[PDB]
Amino acid sequence: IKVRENEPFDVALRRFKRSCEKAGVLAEVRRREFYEKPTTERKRAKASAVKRHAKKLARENARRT
Amino acid sequence: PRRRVIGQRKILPDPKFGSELLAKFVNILMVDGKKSTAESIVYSALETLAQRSGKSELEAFEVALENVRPTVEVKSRRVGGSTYQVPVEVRPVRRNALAMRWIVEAARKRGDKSMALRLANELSDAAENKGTAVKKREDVHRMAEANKAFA
Amino acid sequence: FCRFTAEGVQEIDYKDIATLKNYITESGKIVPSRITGTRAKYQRQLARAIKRARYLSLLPYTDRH
Amino acid sequence: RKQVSDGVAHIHASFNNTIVTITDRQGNALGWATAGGSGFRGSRKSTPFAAQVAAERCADAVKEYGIKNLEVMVKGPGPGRESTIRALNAAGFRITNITDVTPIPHNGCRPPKKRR
RNA sequence: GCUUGAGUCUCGUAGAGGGGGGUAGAAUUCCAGGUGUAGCGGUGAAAUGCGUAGAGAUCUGGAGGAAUACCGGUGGCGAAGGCGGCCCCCUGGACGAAGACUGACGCUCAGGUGCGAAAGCGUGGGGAGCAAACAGGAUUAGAUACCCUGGUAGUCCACGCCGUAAACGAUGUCGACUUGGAGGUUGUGCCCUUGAGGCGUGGCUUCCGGAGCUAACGCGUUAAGUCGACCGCCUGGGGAGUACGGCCGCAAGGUUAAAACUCAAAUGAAUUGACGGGGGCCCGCACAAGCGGUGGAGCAUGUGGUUUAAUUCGAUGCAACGCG
Repeated sequence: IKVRENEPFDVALRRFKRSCEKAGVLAEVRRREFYEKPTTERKRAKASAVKRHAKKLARENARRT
Repeated sequence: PRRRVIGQRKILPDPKFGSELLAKFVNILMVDGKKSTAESIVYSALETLAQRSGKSELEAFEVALENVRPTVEVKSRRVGGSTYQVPVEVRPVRRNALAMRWIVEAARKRGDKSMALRLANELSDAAENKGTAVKKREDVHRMAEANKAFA
Repeated sequence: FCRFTAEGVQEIDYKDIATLKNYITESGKIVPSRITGTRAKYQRQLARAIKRARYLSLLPYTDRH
Repeated sequence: RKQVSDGVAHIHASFNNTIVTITDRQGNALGWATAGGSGFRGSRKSTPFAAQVAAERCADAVKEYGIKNLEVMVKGPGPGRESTIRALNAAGFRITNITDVTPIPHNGCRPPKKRR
């Protein structure tokens, strides 16, 4: 949120904004509550995240590369 | 095209003095492959440019070429549902290409007597950016200036 | 991956704000247990401590006060 | 003109427009310029270049105030939020510090349903 | 009579479990004031709307209602619906340790009773934002829709009514047995806490999978497997979960629940193509970048139409029309 880079900056270097959200929560509550889709989109979020992890421990094929 | 990056054919310079840029200029004026008649016009308009300016044949064309040579053009790069233009820098081998093309098409209009009198005046007004040859370079920048917010 | 009172056992206190500042970012937000590696038992207790220190004005809710 | 020393430059970079207002340290505005006031009507209002030219047209009419150093208040996502402050640093000003003043609610009022 | 079923006590553990009462921060809205100037807002674009009565922006002060960013996690609790800022009070349920006690007190359950999302209804308040209805502006051939500007009921509270959901892991409750692995969460025992530990034993839960089952998909120690107890439900599709009558309800409506007639189908899984205003990759004067044309004029030819006694017949989207 706050960044100084006291004397020798000469450039923004403002990665502390994107270090927490800077867009994430403000482009999430500006519309679309549903009281429902946060449950559905989060059930499928970890459902696909664990299959990317399941194939992360099951990629032991030769694949000839 | 789709995949091939071509290598263009070699161009033979003008058979009066070494100038490959002039060899492409007569090709833009070129109608129905009549090279002999087309070379007679790119000559007779060139010394007549020299008597009206006191320069040589090579340097007088380059004076009028810099006023018809653009630097940025607008192309339609589709991002999604909206449709606008995108300004990009002109390639150096492309900079003269539509610059020499604008001189010919502007000399296609405004008929005084004959073609040799047309592009000779077209090179005269483009030497001090007066005629329509530089205006067709001017207005391209207006679409480039009004759409330069797309990058 | 780091560890906390799950090994060096002590009860979570809302008054020792010196240790509580290590588990909040510069914006005052609570750092998740997926970064610090703390157990879920003490993360819930830590969450109450941060909320309690925010109530007693020992830790800021944010930096925009 | 009052010859002020320092000031604060508030930036209201909304989704459709970017409002750049330079105030003093006490919050009293000294001048402003918006992307939609600098021409650019329609789709060209919400672009980082229009936010960039909004700071350039906010670089003048202040200056008579003689501002040398200023703080930047960034609010809203904006199409820019980086070009409008890059032009402010290149306008002849001293960027002391930057903070985010986005009005992020802690689950307050209910968001609308619009834009399906 | 007895103890492995069930139950009670003793000591602890976790939890958004429920009800009542306060309190904190951010944010939105509104009011007043200060600074300050032509746009603000919105969209693919635009306009309705707001603004020179001075808007938008910024600051200060104040008034209100709602909900609790981060923590936050196929994490936890509850029979289900459902429940998350913090604190005070009351209180329910679950689990673990090793003991003590009763002694089959158990399981299920038609009827019956209670709880029961949201919307809605009755009475009294409240109303910030959101938002049916409705208005205006847009799109469209038309748009009483999707878009935008507003905006009432409602969303909030107190007491009742309604008892309806795709109330769904679409899988009733209780009990026993049957390869396993990888995790989460919460107790506990032993060993060295000798070092972000090692070895076991319980409750809940997530994923993958052996046998087995299934029409297949898939389930798979929380089984849709192997067995027992009980209740409810189905007998092709439409009609129809409709009418009639009964019961409940202020109403909306809910529950019970046919028949006539009509059809030889309806349906589920999976398979091969096709299609997608689905995704990923690639190609072709397909696009792009340029040149020269047609469509404007005359003429030649062909076709259709018209006409005629005949204006022979065939081709007549691309792939017929200077064709046979």
